[PDB]
Amino acid sequence: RGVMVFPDGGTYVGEFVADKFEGQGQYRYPDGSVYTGSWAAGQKHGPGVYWDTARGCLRGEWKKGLLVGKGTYEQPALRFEGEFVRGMPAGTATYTLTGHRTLDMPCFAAQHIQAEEGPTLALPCAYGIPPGSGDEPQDKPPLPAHPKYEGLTFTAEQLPGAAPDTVFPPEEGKPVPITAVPAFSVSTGLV
Amino acid sequence: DPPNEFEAENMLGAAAVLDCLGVGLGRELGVNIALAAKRIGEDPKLAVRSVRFFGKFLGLYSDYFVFEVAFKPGKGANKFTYLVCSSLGGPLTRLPDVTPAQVKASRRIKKLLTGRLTSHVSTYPAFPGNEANYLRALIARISAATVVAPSDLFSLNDETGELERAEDWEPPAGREMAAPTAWVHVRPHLDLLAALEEDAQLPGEQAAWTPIYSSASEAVKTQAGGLRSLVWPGAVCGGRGSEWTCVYVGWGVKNAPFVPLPPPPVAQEFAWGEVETQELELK
Amino acid sequence: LEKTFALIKPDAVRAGKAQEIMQLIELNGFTIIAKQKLQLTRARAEEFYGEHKGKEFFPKLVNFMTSGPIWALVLAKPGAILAWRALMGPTNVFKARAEQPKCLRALYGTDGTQNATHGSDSPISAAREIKFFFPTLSGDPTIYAEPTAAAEYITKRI
Amino acid sequence: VQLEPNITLVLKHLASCGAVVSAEQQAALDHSIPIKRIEAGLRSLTLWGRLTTLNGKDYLVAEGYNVASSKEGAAVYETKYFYSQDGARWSDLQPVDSETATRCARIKGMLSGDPAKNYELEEKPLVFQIPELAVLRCRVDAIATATSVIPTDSTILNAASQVVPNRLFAGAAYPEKLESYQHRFSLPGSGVTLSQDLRGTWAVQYDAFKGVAQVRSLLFPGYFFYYAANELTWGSLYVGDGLRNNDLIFML
Repeated sequence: RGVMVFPDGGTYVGEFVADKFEGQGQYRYPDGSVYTGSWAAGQKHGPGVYWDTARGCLRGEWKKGLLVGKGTYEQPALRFEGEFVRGMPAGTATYTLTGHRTLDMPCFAAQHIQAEEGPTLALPCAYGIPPGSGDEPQDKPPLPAHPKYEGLTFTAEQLPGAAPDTVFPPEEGKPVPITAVPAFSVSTGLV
Repeated sequence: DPPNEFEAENMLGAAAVLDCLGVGLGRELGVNIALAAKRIGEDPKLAVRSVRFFGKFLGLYSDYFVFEVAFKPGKGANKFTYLVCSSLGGPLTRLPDVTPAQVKASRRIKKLLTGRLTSHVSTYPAFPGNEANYLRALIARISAATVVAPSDLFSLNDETGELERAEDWEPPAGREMAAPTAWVHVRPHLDLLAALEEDAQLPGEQAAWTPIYSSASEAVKTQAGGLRSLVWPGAVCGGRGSEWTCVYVGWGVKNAPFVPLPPPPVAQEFAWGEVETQELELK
Repeated sequence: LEKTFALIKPDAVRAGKAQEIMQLIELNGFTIIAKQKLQLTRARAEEFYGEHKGKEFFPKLVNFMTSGPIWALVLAKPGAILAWRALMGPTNVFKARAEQPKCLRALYGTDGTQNATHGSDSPISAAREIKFFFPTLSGDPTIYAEPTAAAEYITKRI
Repeated sequence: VQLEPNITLVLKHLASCGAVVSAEQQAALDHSIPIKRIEAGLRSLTLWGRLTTLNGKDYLVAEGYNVASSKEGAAVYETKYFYSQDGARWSDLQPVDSETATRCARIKGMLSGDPAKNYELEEKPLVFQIPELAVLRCRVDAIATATSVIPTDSTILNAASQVVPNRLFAGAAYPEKLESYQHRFSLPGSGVTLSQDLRGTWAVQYDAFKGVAQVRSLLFPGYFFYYAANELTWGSLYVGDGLRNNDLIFML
């Protein structure tokens, strides 16, 4: 067990093995984002929950620092469940979105007024990455960096369908380790 | 009280040109729009210098008629003020001033207007304002790209930094106005009087402006010409004889490959090579 | 067939939701035998709730049930009395909003008196309400055709 | 109760929605529609829509039919389509095979405006050449099977089991609700309306004073329908490049 504070202002509370993070640990970054999860050899490894500055939680299973494999991302009226390759989404995914802007405006059909199901949708989709990239280093095109995401494509060519209503924050994230996180439902809207 | 003076364009002629080209809102709404712009421009409590009709935005529960006024911070992209209404003749509402933050933040999303100004916009890609600010950002982005004028009609006045409507300007034949080398931008790019021919081409060496004609036969002698925007569907410019006009009618959505925003980056940690436990020598 | 007496109260009328309420009433298998949009006076609103002359909240209500125009309806369905009340839901708007979030009063009510609806509760009361509001609709001449009570009603008429 | 949509009323009511046609094309239609309707032997023929092209010669598309019959629980209209690029001379818009339907569904972008052009697709490398009129027909078929809006209970079934106008139709009780409208291919009395569609793919604006409802498709932006309740008329029109809106979940 250990508690550590770094010169940049980042802190860690958790477990160490041979001078590095290992096992359960909560890291608080200088920006205000909190990663509560599993570490190995001093980097994220295994299942963890990452609340980011944008007040959205990213779950999944990191491997050598990067979120790899099936990962979900959440915001009040949004959920993205998809593949991740070296932290970047690439491959099959599903976007689940609720219409929050018009929850108090009158409905177009009198069937929806009294229906016990909300106005949520769900779209199968896919993200796309340049071919040469996505490999593991040991030329090839570079990965999509943050500001531009140059090379990242997105394809969706099916219809959406109905879906169960979402809630925020997800109980897989509680207890919430940051502040100013809203709360969303359909009987209450955005709060 | 005496009605104040104001300058404008020939709006009935604009309705006629648009109808001849097959775009716009018709000619009954052209009359209604001209009378509404009159009721705006001739208002004492609102000392307006010039009125113009920007276009119409379609929403889910209502729509937006948008007028652009000049009023006798005040430069760049806030040179004009914008008043919107749901129905022509109804009470107007001034839109706020645009800030580069909300322009940049709306450039990342793609939404349908709800027709109510006091409504939220986005949750994940956070838009700082409400619907009114999103509408103002849309207006700014569309004005920067679509509002144009015939070439050689205006010139750049160096000192005053404004535009001089020359009065020896002669229009070409209507069917020659349907070229992209016959119009120029009259709004700052968000240099100034650059021809529409030098725009960003669409994927495939495709020009960003496509012609529209008034008649299917090249032998009719008095026909209109114009261009339609590919990037902003619903933005049209067009001239017949000596009259011409630009307008936007549509939903507000761009025409570009939309990539939703990925989840934001995750922060790294401190480098271990500079934080490592020391030790004293061994026996 | 069961006939019940309904009511759309001025708060729902002012909000522009009487048409939605009637459309939902008919989406739920009911059939509006009759509809009317009137304005209730003071003395008639008294006599309508005349069984609550000693109740405390009576003036608070009667001043609300004259605050605007109302919609009087006559609904009909197999087993209409209780289905209508299952539609209107609980009388406390907040109780209803807690229990049935998709109920009628849980969508168009705001207060313990601004619930937007008023159904009947018993067939006796339903018949009395309907005869009070729509004195033209004939209600069960079959039952009232008692061969003995008719002579007594003749004595009454003379 | 109307017997057939009137192009004048359609262009008048849907002009606010930007669904307009050129003046020359308007006159040319006023002459050309009856000629083609007679010389094709059709009972009904109307302007279906207008698809924009890259060279300025938009395709006007007209749809006609003779009789609609109930088959397998669907009100089938044996429709026939025609196209034009000036509004005066109508040519046939021939159906497309099912195998080619997928390929033309894969072709996107604004049409070229040259009926002799053909696009190319590549598969496992076998290349197919798809004529432009095939793409046009496929886009029209998709938009048609998606919208085809009429009011509810405006049609009725007759003794020969054919779908005919309900001449005693009184009007939609609640014109601002999606229950008042339905697809054309839904049988009368089947209870299937536009409210059974995917929630959020339709918008309705109702001017309760003049009595004019406008139903806009959000899945195919460009399809407009109008219903006037004081005169009991209605009609629809498509204007646009013909591509479906796949980003709808992110735009609502």
